[PDB]
Amino acid sequence: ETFEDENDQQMLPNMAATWVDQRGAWLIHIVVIVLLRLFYSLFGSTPKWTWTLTNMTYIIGFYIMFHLVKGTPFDFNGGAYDNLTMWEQINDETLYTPTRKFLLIVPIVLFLISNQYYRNDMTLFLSNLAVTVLIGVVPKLGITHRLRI
Amino acid sequence: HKSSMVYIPTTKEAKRRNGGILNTIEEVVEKLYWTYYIHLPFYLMASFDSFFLHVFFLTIFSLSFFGI
Amino acid sequence: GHFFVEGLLGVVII
Amino acid sequence: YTRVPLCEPEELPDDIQKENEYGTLDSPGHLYQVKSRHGKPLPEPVVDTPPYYISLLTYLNYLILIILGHVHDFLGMTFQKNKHLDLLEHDGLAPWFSNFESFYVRRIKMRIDDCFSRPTTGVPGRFIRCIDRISHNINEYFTYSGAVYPCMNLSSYNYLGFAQSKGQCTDAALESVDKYSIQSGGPRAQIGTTDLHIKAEKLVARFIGKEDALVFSMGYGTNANLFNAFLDKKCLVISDELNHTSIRTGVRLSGAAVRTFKHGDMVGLEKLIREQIVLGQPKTNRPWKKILICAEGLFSMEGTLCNLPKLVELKKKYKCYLFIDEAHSIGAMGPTGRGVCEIFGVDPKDVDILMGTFTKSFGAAGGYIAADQWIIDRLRLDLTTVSYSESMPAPVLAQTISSLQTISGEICPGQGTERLQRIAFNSRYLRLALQRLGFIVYGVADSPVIPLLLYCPSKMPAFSRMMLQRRIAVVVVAYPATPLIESRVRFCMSASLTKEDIDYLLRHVSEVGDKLNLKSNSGKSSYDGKRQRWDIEEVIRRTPEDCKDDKYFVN
Amino acid sequence: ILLTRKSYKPPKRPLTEQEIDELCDEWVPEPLVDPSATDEQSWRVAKTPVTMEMPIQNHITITRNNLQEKYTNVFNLASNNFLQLSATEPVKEVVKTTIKNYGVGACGPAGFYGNQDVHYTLEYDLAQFFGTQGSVLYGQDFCAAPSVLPAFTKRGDVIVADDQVSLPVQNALQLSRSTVYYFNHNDMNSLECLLNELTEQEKLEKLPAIPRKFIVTEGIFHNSGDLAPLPELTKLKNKYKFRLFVDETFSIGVLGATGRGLSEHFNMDRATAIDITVGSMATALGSTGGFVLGDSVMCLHQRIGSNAYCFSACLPAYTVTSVSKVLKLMDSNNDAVQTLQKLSKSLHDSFASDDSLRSYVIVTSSPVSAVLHLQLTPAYRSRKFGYTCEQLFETMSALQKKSQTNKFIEPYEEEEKFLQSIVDHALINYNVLITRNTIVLKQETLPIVPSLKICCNAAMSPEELKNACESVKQSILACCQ
Repeated sequence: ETFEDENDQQMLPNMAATWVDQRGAWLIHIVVIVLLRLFYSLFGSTPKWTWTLTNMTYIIGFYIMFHLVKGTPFDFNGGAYDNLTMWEQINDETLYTPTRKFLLIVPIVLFLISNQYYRNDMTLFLSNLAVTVLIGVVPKLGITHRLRI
Repeated sequence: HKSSMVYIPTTKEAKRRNGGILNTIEEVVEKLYWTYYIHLPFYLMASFDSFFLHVFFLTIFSLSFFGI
Repeated sequence: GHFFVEGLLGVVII
Repeated sequence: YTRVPLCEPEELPDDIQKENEYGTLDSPGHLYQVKSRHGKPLPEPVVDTPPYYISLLTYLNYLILIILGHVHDFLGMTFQKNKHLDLLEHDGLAPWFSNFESFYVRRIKMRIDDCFSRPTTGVPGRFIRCIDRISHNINEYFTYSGAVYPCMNLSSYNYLGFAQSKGQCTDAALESVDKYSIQSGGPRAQIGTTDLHIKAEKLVARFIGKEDALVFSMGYGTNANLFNAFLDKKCLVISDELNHTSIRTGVRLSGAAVRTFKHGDMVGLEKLIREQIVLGQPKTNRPWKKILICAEGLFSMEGTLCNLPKLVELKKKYKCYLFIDEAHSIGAMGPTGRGVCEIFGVDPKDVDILMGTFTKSFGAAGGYIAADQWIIDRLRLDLTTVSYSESMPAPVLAQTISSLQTISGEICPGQGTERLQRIAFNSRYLRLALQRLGFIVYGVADSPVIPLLLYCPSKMPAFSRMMLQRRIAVVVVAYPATPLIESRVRFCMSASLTKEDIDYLLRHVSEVGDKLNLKSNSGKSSYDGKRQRWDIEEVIRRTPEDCKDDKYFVN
Repeated sequence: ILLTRKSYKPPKRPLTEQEIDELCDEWVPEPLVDPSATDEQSWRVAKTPVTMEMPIQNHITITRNNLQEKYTNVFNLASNNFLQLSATEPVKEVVKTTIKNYGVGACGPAGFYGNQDVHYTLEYDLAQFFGTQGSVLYGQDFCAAPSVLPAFTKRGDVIVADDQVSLPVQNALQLSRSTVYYFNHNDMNSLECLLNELTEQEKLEKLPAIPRKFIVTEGIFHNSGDLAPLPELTKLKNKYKFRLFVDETFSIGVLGATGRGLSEHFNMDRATAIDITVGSMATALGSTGGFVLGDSVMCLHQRIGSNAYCFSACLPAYTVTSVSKVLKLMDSNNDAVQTLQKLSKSLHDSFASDDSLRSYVIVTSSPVSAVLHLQLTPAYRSRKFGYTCEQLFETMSALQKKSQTNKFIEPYEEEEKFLQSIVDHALINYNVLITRNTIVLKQETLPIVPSLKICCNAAMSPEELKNACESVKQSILACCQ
């Protein structure tokens, strides 16, 4: 952006993209995962269905939270971020920081753990790998930054 | 140096003015209810969402107990 | 094809 | 009946009124005299934290609330648009405001709205009188009866207890009303100046320790229109991350560049200064035409102080400039109340510009700025509010002058030291008692601002409503103003509160915080190392004398 | 892989400690302020009147230049208090009672506490008197517009502003961060063409959601002093689906059979003619503060998200109680307003139909304004100082664009000193004090020239005002020749 827009952005810490570095901001992503396992198990189905449901819902929720909405949910200066998602605002646009690394690693380990159960079905295995790769890591790369289709 | 302020006594004082173990059981029930109520965002939901979430948690506990 | 996928995932995670 | 009723005063005797507005002292052992620090830098702050499950539960609650709010917004805006006309277009006219940038206000701030903006009446002194409200349809609209009940005051800025109606200051204000007027002519540069403005400027300049000063009719306006006079797009401003909003608006209006540093980190400040001197202006790398450092004497959300000696050192070394904002510091802190320069024994000459307000500790309105003589003359030539905005009235000036003279010791010589020692004792007593009972309390040792952390979004309305039930008035601050994971209540101690009142408050607070599960203090906030969970009576009996020793306070 | 590279250059080795230290010691900053031009400009400071132990009223006692001069029984023609209703005994009694029953300070921002019942009563009285739904109060009038206007606009919105608006409105436009266009000062044709072009372009673009659009003008202009055409403005904004913002500081209490403003002057309904109104409690009402009039949605949003409202202390109680009493006293009988009108008409007629003063000075104010303005007939200014308006505007705009620390200009100050010499002559020889339009031209962003200023209020006997007019005419004639 131009000089005035950058000054407005830099004049105040972004309250909508700063909590991710605070205390407990890492263990929460692991804790929300253990609850999905105990809930989909409470549904009472076969292990593979529970695991695939867990993985799918986590990935979809993470995407709809960090990638779909643009801007700040309140007034910043004149908005100053009217066309940036929450993921792009992490660490004032600095890529491959420890936080970004952790949020990249999480889905891969999720798939590694879940694979052992639904591995014997081709359709579930293909769907899970497709959704993981295409709705996880891909928007989080450094090449898709500020890329609108 | 009396002022125009009305003081309110601590609940301890109220009980002392108003004087076995069944009341202790009831108050520990109240205590547990207070913990459960304050550590979840019930004060910020009108009535419908709160009622729905209560049913939700109750169902979770019922199903967990039935399974185990 | 399973262990191949897992090994590729380990490589990319590193 | 849906309108706020205009209440009526009371004809009760004058002694009762004087006791209502300023509680008379009981014992001479309840005062404390604070000593300077002789330039010793402040040890790094020891912030305390709760256990992990508390943070996890807070995250869970906030995750639930966002989901429910967005779902409700979508359903309402897709289905029931008949009753949502204020959020939709009409006859080719966009609505006043969109429904996304107002999400947090409606969806989370509306359900607890009764905890904010409570109507009052009468003097905001020791006991404040509140108007009762009945909330309809959660918090949509209120209805008002005629009842009014007093509450103990812990919310308003009354540090020295000058908010009265029977002192000498009110007599001076009445005399000023008789003599001059309540009306001003125009801007200070056209017809607005009187001799009272000159007297006030001279008195403020003498009090602070500088050469000249100007007085404006609003502190916010002062900060907003200051920086516009001596900054351009080629200068740079380095400001702390916790500054006030008026400073931010004043910087934004000029066009200068802005960079911020962590709160209380000085190595980061030095590194940033060196890197920004090396780099130069963005896109061109030319030298920075100017560099200015902005800080605050006491941050009124943490209770912490600014490391003034280190700032002056860096200022001297790297040829920068210093701007200090003493709104919560002036009048209320120091051995004699001169601010942070007095506290740190720093000569008030190495600080280029000082400004503050008369609202917080002097019971008046307005603001001031103090600097060297050539700077003052240049600014008086170049400032905008001097030429375009109104002057201040006479009663406000009379109140400010009387308060300044009283604190300085020129009239009624006994009162100023009594007030300063009373507030200094009260702050230490409350901080030590709260830390011994088992809470988490910020601030250093004498700040009259005493934050108390809550950490859970549903413990704010509960705390506020129970304390209102017991007749105590408190203030709660949410996420937009304080870090998401840290919501808190903020006490504002005054010099008009007696130790009996503090005991009354301590008992009720202990009982409420035990019922709400708030005593989550660690052992990292005690002089020994072992966590404390003392009993109420033992702490009440053993704190008053122990609070005078600079040994139990970690900060 | 080898054949698909980018042909870069090896990265330069970075600097180190001693290099940085010597570079930092090599850097030199300029001073905070520029002390070069201070001494040849301090006549402004040295020539400011200072009343002594007296209310600012019709006859005062002023001293200048650190008590090195003195004058007595000076006739005042530079005060902004037009109605002088704030000096009567009932308002004094109300102020005394309020100060005795309350404090003098509010001690707190409007968000938490320190919003008494008197504030609500004043808000209700203002909303009922001026005819709108609700209103809010502000700490000072200079900070009202620069906070309300940015709250309702952002990047992507369109503002159409008049050609010569005052400084608060310029700050609001600069700080709102939207697109701004300027029409040509009551030239309805330029406004219509601009609106037409904007709406056509809008249609062609096919935006998903339409943006917010405002028209910014003033009731009676601060610098110029001329009334603005309301019926055409409301007609055009109705036709083109725009909102109307009117900053009427100098008209409320001056215009109308009962002094309710511009709408009453043009016989309309304020609720359907104007959307946002910014007023001032410090010119015609004899108090301090400002306010904003509108409907319920706007007022609620302002309380939620206007910076100067939610981050500043509430204004004291005696001010609001006095304003309420003044509003009732105006609601009773006009009298005051009626007189104000007659005096202003006489003043403008006396300075407008003059054959003598028709080669050097020109009157800019309209007959309904209570402040009379004068300028120097650009032919005479060019002959005596050798510059025109456009050259001054371009010079200072170029100075601002490149941001030179010293923005000095000689012919401009020569003209200022000439006007101040006229003022000095009039005061010293006739004991009649007029003023000069006080501006800081290095802050302005719109074309402006120095001028004079004559103000009349509702407490002047016509004969004394006529004598003062004659004395000012003699002084300007003597100095101009």
